[PDB]
Amino acid sequence: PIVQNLQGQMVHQAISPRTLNAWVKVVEEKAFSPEVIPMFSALSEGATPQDLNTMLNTVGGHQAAMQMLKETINEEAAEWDRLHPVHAGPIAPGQMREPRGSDIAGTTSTLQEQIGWMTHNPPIPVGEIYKRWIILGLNKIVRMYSP
Amino acid sequence: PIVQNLQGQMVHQAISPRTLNAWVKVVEEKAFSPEVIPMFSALSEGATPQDLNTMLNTVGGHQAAMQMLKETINEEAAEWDRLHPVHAGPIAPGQMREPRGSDIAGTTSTLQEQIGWMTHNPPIPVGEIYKRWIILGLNKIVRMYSP
Amino acid sequence: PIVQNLQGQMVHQAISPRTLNAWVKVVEEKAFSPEVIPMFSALSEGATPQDLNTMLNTVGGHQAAMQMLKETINEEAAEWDRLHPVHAGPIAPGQMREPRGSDIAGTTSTLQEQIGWMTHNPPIPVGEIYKRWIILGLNKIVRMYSP
Amino acid sequence: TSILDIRQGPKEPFRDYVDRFYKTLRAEQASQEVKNWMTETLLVQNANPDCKTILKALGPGATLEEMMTACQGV
Amino acid sequence: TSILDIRQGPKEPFRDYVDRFYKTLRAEQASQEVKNWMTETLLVQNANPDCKTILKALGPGATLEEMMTACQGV
Amino acid sequence: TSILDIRQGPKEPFRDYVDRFYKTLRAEQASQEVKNWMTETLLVQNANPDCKTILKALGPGATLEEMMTACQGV
Repeated sequence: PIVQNLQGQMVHQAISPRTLNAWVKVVEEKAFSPEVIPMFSALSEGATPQDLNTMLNTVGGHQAAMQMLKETINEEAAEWDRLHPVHAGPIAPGQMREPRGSDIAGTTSTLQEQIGWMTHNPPIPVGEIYKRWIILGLNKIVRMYSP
Repeated sequence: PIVQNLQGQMVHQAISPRTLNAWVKVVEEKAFSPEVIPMFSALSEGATPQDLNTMLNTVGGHQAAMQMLKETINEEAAEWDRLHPVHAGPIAPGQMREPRGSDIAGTTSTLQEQIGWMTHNPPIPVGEIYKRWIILGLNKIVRMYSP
Repeated sequence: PIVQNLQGQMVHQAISPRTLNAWVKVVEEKAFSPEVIPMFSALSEGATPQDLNTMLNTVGGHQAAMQMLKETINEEAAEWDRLHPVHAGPIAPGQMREPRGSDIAGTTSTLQEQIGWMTHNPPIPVGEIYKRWIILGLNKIVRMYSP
Repeated sequence: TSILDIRQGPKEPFRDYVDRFYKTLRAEQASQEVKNWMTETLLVQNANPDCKTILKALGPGATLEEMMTACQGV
Repeated sequence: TSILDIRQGPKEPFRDYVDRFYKTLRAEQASQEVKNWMTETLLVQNANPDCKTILKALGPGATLEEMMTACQGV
Repeated sequence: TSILDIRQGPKEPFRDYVDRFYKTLRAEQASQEVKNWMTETLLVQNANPDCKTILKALGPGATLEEMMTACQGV
């Protein structure tokens, strides 16, 4: 995640193993139950896309759901690209590039790039955009997996 | 929560997973027992509204009680709005807006807004107002759930 | 509790959840056994009255004993008020008020007031006065609960 | 399981049923106004005859602590 | 369960009963004066005949360690 | 249980008895001088005849390792 250091700057720090394991354990115990979404939300505080793929990729089991989510993440990403067209002409030397759906999904962007966008002024909340897609896709799952 | 940093300022820091889990475990083990209220009170030290909705939303089970509480929180909030009318004329550029019942419940306010009110001079104790509503609603529950 | 900060001043910091839980667990496991008193004493190092009511109020079970203790705390408090009369005339602007039995029990005093008395020069050890009452009342219990 | 399929048993305490209701209501994502409509309507409708009878005597305007204490002996 | 419904069994140690009493008293929220009234009154009244007899011999002014040691063999 | 009620069984090792003694002595709060008096007195007095006999042969001035090794076969 990207956290504030004592000095008063935003720097990246790694997520903790008993945080990781707590994510694992939630999924083990409460599967598709709604409490998973606030839980997720708390444990995703200050998290990167990269950390969010890590969390999704580290799941075991419920592979039908994991595939449905993936496909929702790509749909929501396809929709990001649709709604926000690429911008006019070449990229400025003085500036950094606008993200695509795949940069938001973490796929085409690097960590330093993910830190550029979030730490820069104005900052862009690429975590929160992926977060809604995850929560939206979580609703899809919850609604389906209701019996 | 909003905690004091080493430098001598009040800054927000996230709540810990084994704190979260300790909240979960209390509820699992002691359900509606009175010891839950001091326990809550200790674990809510320096907590935001946002963190208090997180704690309430992360409950599983006892949904009749969770609904009774919600409805108590809204009643107490409706009462906040009644007792404290909105103030005269437009909001000053030099000042920040007075809270409503829903800002106290965390709903209409953002985190930075919740930090503005608490860290500013004079500070306003929107945690402690929600805390009484929670404790009051906890009494309602305890009294009902006595057999 | 009130602890010394790195800067070299005495500031309040909250007590830890696995400290809280360790207090709980001691009581669960060793009930009225004598080892509870040194144990208490260690975990009460630098503690406030407020923190001491928190610890007593968070007990579950052994309610006959908890009531006997309460009643000992009030007796010892009644005795504090008896032995130490209130002082002559009005309270000085330059000074802060002398405590009563109920300020020692934490009841009539606020935290900032509890920090005033302890941090001020000379300091007054209102923790240690309550601590003896707790230990004295612990002897009463231990002696009774011997079989 | 659908919200319409939530019903109170003939021997099931209302309390255990109300818990089931706001759990399933917790998995419904509808507008608040619709969820208010569901609350006043469906809860009583799928409640058992003995408690149903009881709840009819509370009239309208009733709140959950009063419903929950009203159907306790049933 | 209501505080009036708290009573001592015919074979139940007083001790186990006094624990039940201050647990239920712990869920009563009344003024201290009323709760003092409940203490001196209801506790003895719902105590069993054998201990009740014992407690009558302690007279008034009695404290909990002396009541608790007084009804120990009963 | 009172300190006077602490006694050694006819088949109980002294050792297990001495442990019981300083546990109960651990719940006595009396002056040290009185507790010294209890040590030299009550311990031997409630000790069983076979070990009691043994302890009488150690004479006075004896310390706990020597008492504890003295009554080991008993």
